[PDB]
Amino acid sequence: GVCWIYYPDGGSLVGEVNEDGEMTGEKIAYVYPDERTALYGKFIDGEMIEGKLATLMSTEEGRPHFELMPGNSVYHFDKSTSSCISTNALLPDPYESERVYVAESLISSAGEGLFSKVAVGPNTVMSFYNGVRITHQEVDSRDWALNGNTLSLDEETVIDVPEPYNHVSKYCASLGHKANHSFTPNCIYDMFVHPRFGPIKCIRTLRAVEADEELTVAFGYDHSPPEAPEWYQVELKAFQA
Amino acid sequence: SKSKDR
Ligand SMILES: Nc1ncnc2c1ncn2[C@@H]1O[C@H](CSCC[C@H](N)C(=O)O)[C@@H](O)[C@H]1O
Repeated sequence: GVCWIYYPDGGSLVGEVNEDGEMTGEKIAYVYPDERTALYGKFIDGEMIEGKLATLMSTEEGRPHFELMPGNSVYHFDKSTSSCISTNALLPDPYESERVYVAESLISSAGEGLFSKVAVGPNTVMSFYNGVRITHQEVDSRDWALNGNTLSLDEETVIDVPEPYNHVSKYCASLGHKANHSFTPNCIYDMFVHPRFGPIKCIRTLRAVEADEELTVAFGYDHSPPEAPEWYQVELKAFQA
Repeated sequence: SKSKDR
């Protein structure tokens, strides 16, 4: 009796369920959307207690067979709060680290950007947008200078990567806040349920992307409330024209 | 409104 339970984003939990049909055991895995990278070990009712990095090597009769990676690379469920971004700010996501890197943006005066490490097809999850969880009230009350990295999650929650966590030397557990804006983007923000970060958003490709291509997303600020930083207002004029 | 993707 092996069960696979998929999230709408393509990640899954897999293992033998307990008596009560819960994902509880010492041999449960979260499998990322590549259907190959996994976090394997102790879960309780689908929550990751101790997941070790693994590669899904094959399935036999539906049952996944994993090989553990070397290192003592372990992860656990660690949802951010209003004040804490991560228990391990410097521990990278292992799926994201194989797919993207941060470098100088090709967009003029845009600072750093996020780039593809390898060629990927359409609909590929590339990066995760984790951050602290604050209210729309807090965000909407403060200056644009403090709102460079704020991403609406839902009606009650905004995800932010505030200073000094906007620098990779201080935070690199996720890198989605590094993707720059484009009115002609190659990626979108999409909902994602992550075993370490909880419910967040990810960056997903719209189309095939080449290695070393800059990943961009449409930030989606209200154009007719435009409520936006000045650099975006400028770019909006150019795009429309 | 002072956030992305609302
Ligand atoms: N298309 C664009 N044009 C100009 N600046 C941009 C841009 N997209 C993003 N930015 C810049 O990036 C910030 C959003 S955060 C994106 C990552 C950032 N470039 C960094 O180095 O950490 C904005 O405040 C703006 O300064």
